[PDB]
Amino acid sequence: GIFPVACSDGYGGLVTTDPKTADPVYGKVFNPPRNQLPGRFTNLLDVAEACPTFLRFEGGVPYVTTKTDSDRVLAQFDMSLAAKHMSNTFLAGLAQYYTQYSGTINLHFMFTGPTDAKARYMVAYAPPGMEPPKTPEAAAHCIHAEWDTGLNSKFTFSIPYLSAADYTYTASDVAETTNVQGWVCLFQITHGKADGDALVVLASAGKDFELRLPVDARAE
Amino acid sequence: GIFPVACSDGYGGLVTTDPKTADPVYGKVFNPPRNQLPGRFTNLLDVAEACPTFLRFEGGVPYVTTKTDSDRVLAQFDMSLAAKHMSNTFLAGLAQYYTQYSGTINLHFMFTGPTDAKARYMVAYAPPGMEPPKTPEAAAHCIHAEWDTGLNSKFTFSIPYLSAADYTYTASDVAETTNVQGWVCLFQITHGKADGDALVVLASAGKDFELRLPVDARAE
Amino acid sequence: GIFPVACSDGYGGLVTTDPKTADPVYGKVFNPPRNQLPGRFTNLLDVAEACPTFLRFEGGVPYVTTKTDSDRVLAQFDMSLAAKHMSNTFLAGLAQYYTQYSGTINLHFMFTGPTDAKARYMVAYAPPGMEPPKTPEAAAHCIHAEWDTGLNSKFTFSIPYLSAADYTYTASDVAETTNVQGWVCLFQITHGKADGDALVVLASAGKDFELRLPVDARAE
Amino acid sequence: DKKTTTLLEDRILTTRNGHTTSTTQSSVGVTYGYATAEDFVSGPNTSGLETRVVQAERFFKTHLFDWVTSDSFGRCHLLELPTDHKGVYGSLTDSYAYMRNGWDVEVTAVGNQFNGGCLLVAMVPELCSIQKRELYQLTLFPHQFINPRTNMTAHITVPFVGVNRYDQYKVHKPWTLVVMVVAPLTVNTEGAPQIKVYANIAPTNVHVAGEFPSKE
Amino acid sequence: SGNTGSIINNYYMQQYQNSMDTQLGNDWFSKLASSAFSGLFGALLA
Amino acid sequence: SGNTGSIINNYYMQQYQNSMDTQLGNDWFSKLASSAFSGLFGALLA
Amino acid sequence: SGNTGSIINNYYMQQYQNSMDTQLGNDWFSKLASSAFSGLFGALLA
Amino acid sequence: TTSAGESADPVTTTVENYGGETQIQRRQHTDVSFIMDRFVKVTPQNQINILDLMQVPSHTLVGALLRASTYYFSDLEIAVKHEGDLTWVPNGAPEKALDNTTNPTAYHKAPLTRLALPYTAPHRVLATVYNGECRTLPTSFNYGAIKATRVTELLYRMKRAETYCPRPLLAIHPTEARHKQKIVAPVK
Repeated sequence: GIFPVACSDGYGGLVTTDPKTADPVYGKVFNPPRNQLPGRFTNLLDVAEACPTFLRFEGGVPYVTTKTDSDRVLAQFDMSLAAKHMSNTFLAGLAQYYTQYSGTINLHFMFTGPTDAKARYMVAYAPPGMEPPKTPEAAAHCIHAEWDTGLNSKFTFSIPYLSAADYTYTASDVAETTNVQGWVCLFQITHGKADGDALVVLASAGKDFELRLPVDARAE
Repeated sequence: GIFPVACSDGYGGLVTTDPKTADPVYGKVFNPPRNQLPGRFTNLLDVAEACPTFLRFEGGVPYVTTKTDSDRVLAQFDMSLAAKHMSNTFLAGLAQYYTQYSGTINLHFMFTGPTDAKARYMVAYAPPGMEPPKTPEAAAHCIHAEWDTGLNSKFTFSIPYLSAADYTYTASDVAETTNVQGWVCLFQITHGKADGDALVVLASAGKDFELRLPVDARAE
Repeated sequence: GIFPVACSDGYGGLVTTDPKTADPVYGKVFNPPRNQLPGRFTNLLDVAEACPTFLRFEGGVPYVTTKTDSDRVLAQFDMSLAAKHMSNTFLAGLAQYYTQYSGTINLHFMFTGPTDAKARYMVAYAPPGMEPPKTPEAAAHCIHAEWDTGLNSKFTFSIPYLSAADYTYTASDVAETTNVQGWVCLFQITHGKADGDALVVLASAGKDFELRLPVDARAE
Repeated sequence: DKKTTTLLEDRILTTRNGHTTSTTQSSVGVTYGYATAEDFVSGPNTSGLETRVVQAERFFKTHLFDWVTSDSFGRCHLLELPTDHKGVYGSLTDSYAYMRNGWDVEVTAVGNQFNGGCLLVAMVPELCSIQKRELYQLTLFPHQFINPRTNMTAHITVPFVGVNRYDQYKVHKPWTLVVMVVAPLTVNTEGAPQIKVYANIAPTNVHVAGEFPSKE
Repeated sequence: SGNTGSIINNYYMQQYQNSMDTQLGNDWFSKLASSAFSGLFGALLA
Repeated sequence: SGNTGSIINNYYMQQYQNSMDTQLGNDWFSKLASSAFSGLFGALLA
Repeated sequence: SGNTGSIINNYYMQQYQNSMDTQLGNDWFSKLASSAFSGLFGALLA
Repeated sequence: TTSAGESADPVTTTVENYGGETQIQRRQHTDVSFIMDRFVKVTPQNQINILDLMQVPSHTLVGALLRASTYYFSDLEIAVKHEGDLTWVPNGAPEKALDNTTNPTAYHKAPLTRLALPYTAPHRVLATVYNGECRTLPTSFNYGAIKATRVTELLYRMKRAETYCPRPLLAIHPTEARHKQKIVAPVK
């Protein structure tokens, strides 16, 4: 006799992400050598950590400029990978293809004023549950860092992952009126002749930043 | 119970080049002995290396004849396995069944004039990117060899494989106006009473000549 | 999950000579003992070697009789398993179920005349390519044997297998006018008062006789 | 030539087949085609009844054709083998039903060293006819060239070949000797006016089986 | 044995695949053919 | 490697399942990310 | 050998899958190609 | 290098002659057994079809390469689309045998029948040309025959192929300086 088998209902259809391979039809093909080619990347997050890309501010520019008002807010935006401010970054470009993330996101601030322009800035992370602070004094009670200008033109700060759940969504739901992950608040404490000077801002993935659950969600 | 299996969609159709074998139906057949039969060949390129075959020149002959002009070009042709000059060779007959090749092609030149006819010839390989040389003086700057007649009637020269990619196509595309692999240029430097004498030309595969990717492309 | 399999097209149909067995449905049946039953045969050629059977001559008899002419041919027939002379033999009955054979066929001649009848006979094998000999003198140049009568009534002779190919066909094609395997020629050299006496003829398989490639070719 | 004035040096070759010899002073060597020895001569198809006939292994001769200046590339002369033979080898074909043998072939085209042009001589199995384009690949077969400035003799040695171990030569010819004009003959002022082409051939390792009756 | 050619073991026990033979308490034609006289009965010359 | 998850050996030889790589005579971004400065550039207080 | 690429053993015996070769009592073109002269016939300068 | 051209001794120069370097080659695709081992379609007769590799058209990859050899040997696989049951008989069988189903007969099973068959000729090898009638090949040069109520497609596949004594293999004779054709390429 021969081996009996049960051809099972519910199994066998083609699945677009299945974990098996097709049967081959054309063998013994040897490829031209490509060992040691430059610039290889094997994990997209290595690129996201190593190459910070620009934020986008009002007017379509990657910087905020010194203000000469009583208003000390340089920028305030939703801590969301779907935020307009993050929309031209490599981080947001990658995040749209996953449904959840966890971990640290780093912001970099580079001063580009002349040698005789000085300034002192403050970045603060405001968690959800209360309206974001409008002044450096109210924001002082949040996790925050202050820095001034000098020989080193760049300052980098880690926005911490704080949430009730272990992961948060990369996308933003139409029902959520206020950002579920809080806000990033950038203030100018004061400046000395830095009127009109630009502070360029970039973002990169932190050491424990993680994206999970691939998803193809664009219609165009 | 019995072993459950998933009969998978997308697998199982007959494929003309599949790597499996059919079920047998008529067993225990012993063949008449055929060990040590003469003339066996197991790789078509062994034959291509060992048996040079004739090129074809204007008029349908396998030789070029000494010229008595100021024009010293004996032959100039596209370095292509689809060239008319190579069209009656075993090499071209084999190459039409593969899409790519790499490596060395050898040309052989045999002088057939009488003892009192002498000549000096030059073969040059002109790479793509500039028009082929019209004179031995311009061709001197290319890779080339010169030889004269004497006791040994044959001279053999290797046309080198030089290309941007690791493989080149055996077929020639309708869009490529100038030959993508350059030209073979055969000149007569001078001759002493060799008017009308024939220089027979043959081609064979070199040591590293290689054909890959079988293809059946003829309609007739 | 479960084991995935490719149900392959072109396989699985019932084949009348397939090498596999059916699934059983009624088990544990013990047979009455049959060990040591007499007369078993396990290869049909053992029977063909050990049991010679009769040839058939003109008139439907298994013998040729002494002639008293100048004509010394007792019988001449095609060396073919499809010959009328071999048509009642076990050898021909077996051969019709195979397409090819090779090896030795033995002929046996038994004299049945009285004690006072004496004779001398000759058997010769004439190969294809020339017409068969009509006289013992012309046949002497072929492979042949002569023998006379006496105490032992039987003589046996091996017809050799000689052919260009390693096997010959058991059947005879409608296009072959002259027998492709030659002829068997039986002559009477002379006799002493053996007028009308019968020489009985039989055939058996030789030691290296072999039949191959089973075939079922009868319509009735 | 790889040797050393007139036709010479290690270019002197003497071939012996039986009680016949042939010497040339302008040898270019011998081409062995497909094998350097015969395959088995005693198989099951002759039932150990075959024998060798050494008396047939010797040279016989024939004229092939006259090479003239008007012959152009591709002009060929074909000689199927075995051919008519009026000596011992020929009588074997009338005495035995089955035979096999290889061939030791010498082709000469004697003009002088002031002639030009070139002949290709090849031994081709199972060849009744060939197309013009196929001639460009005649070098796939055991061959040698005859080029007046270098040599006057071509020598090729081949074994018996065939789908069958022994043959019936009255109905099948396994080998065909072909001589083809590659470059036309030139005479100029001092060359021979034409060149007659001759073959000197010897059957090798001659075996026969299946003796025939006489016509008597 | 017979016209069977699978290399792998039958899925069913022998007891089910075929009837089982029993013994109580041998190829005659093979012996008969092997016993055949193949010589020469008298004296041989040359 | 990749999105494949069968524990049993492929039925077809590697030579048939995929093209074969060759070598002549290396993850740049992984090295670049690993080399990132993660400290503090001046003096730290408290 | 040939265009076959399964790693697992054929289910049928060799005796059934193919005809069986026999021997009585060798790649000519491979030897011929290997024997090719690849040098230089006279003296070499520079 | 120079050499005596009259000799058939092969000469294979290399780029090292002028300072180059010979590379490594991988010739698996020109191995005879590998290249012949693939199906090729022939146009079938309605019912009785003699299995004869010379039916493979001479311009096809398999047909041209087979004709580039004088003698050959191989086992065979066939794939057949047919109505009714398909019967095969070996070399040497009377044609009437094709109506008797004890000869290997494959019962119809959609969409086609694929079978492995052994070489069954009485010769040690077969030939693509035979100088007997000097076209026609002896009747014994075949792999048997098949028959079904209707045969609509027939493919041959040579297994374990061996080839002896190479013969001419010709490409297309072009009219222009180079034979040009449309090669597959990303669209407009």
